[PDB]
Amino acid sequence: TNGVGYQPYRVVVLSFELLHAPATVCGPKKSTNLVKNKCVNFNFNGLTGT
Amino acid sequence: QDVVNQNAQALNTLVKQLSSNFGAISSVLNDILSRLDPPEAEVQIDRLIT
Repeated sequence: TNGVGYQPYRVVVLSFELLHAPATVCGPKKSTNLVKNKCVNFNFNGLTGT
Repeated sequence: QDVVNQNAQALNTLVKQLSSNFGAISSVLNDILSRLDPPEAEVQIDRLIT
């Protein structure tokens, strides 16, 4: 019966760490095969660049 | 030799000036562009650009 201000809110803090270390948790990409000796634009494990 | 090294120091410092955040949250442009939405990323981009 309590008011809105006193209801229980379930809370979850999702503390990532975005950093150098080898990533272990990330999104569902297709992860295609590479190409070599011809310059491409990669999303090479989140280090997107050409 | 002195003018050669003095010019080289100028160029080397110019290059090394990239690493600085200038108050942004990152230094490499693709990452600040790759983990922030446009309306939020634009201000960080502007600080780094200036």
